Amino acid sequence: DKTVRWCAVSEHEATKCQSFRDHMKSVIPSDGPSVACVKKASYLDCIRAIAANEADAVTLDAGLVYDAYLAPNNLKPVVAEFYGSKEDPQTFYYAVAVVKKDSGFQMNQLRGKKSCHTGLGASAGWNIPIGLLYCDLPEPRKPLEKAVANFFSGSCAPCADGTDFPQLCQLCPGCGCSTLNQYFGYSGAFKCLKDGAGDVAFVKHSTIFENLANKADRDQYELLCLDNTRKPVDEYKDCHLAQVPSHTVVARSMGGKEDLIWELLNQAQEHFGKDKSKEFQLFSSPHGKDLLFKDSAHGFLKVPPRMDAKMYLGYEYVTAIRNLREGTC
Ligand SMILES: [Fe+3]
Ligand SMILES: [K+]
Repeated sequence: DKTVRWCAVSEHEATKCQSFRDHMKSVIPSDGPSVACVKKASYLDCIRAIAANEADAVTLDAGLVYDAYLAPNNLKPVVAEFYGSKEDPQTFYYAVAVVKKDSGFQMNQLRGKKSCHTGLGASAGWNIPIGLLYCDLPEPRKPLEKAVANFFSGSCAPCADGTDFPQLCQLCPGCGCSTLNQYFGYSGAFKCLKDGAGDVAFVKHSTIFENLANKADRDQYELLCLDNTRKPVDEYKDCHLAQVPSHTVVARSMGGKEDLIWELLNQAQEHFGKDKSKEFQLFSSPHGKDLLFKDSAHGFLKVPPRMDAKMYLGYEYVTAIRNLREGTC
């Protein structure tokens, strides 16, 4: 069934990808689907490679999946991740704003604070939180990047150009767009909050649970709700900024090997899915969190035939992005 050149971003993913290829080869029959690893510096390069036919697949955050659709790459979502459980799969998750208990400020008081973002253009770490604070931001608001750097008093927005918007890398100099940046991603934005570099971390509802196994430690943290109040991390369903589409694997539209990508992932979630193997795991890793696929994922679901990004993502979230990228006050 040929090979799916998987795009790994940086060395940790590269390692897990190499492990993914070995283990798959050790079980799936010589005729089945195999995996190859193409290592890139950022998801941006991953998107260029796939569109150039030097790679075939990569998993992306909804917001990045939207971007991958715009020309001249026009990549399509082919396999989505689902969370929660296999019995009740959820193809969405909750963006939340985590903070340290007794920090003393609600949502309408973020101005002047320090922000820890998962990454620029990501749903929970950027599109959702910045969309909601769009008008609180100082004018001019365009370019957005600079208005955000001005609203807060120091941030970490991975993938942002540190040369044009220095304050966006104040909490993580260089704004590295990969695990090389320790404050990159969910658990990265959380560590930025925990080490005390920032005051708030825009991540997902499961992030803190992936980092603090003891409730005692977690009680020293809270969520900022939309009604300008705070609630425990356990109460995200009623204290989140928004609900968003699940991360999804994207591929080319022509000669995209979507059937093979899915066949590879479906067989892979049976062999190495949640609690399935003692040799290898798809949704966890000894080299780091959320490498290739997010840790909170429980499996995969095949995206309907020929579906494009707009359709998959859905109108509500597409609008949310269009509004943030346009919108007025
Ligand atoms: Fe995300
Ligand atoms: K500022």
